[PDB]
Amino acid sequence: SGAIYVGNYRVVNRHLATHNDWANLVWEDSSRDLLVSSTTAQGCDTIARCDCQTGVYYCSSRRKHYPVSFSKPSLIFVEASEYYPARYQSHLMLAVGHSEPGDCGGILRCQHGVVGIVSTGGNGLVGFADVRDLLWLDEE
Ligand SMILES: NC(=O)[C@H]1CCCN(C(=O)C2(c3ccoc3)CCC2)C1
Ligand SMILES: [Zn+2]
Repeated sequence: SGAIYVGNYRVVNRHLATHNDWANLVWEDSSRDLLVSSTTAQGCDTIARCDCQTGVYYCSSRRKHYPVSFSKPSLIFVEASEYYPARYQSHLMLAVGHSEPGDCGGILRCQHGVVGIVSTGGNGLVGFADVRDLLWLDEE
């Protein structure tokens, strides 16, 4: 579980979005596993605007933050799960690390701010849904 809180926006994994999120929808993309809903109160997360490939992510299944090197956002095959059929997920970055069901929503951060959130796992890899291209998160 986990979310990003920036301005009047809440960014969560689309597959974990609640009834309150769909009832206050701003934007969603199934191919990216992202959903953004509106909030009443202003958030304090800063979204990174950079091309960093090293950062630190939170792993809830270990109660630990791990420093990782991660790949550039790309179209990557993700196996079928209870949430999506087998498909290419876009804007996804991989790192070598631990990610289990329950870890989605953990933040990945670099020196510039929030880079993305955990979206995939297994086989000793962790995948993060990038949010650095969503420039509109910083305005209105
Ligand atoms: N974005 C997606 O399509 C993911 C939806 C949730 C399940 N996905 C995973 O990668 C798995 C996982 C392991 C750790 O966290 C998640 C489930 C076993 C691997 C795929
Ligand atoms: Zn950065």
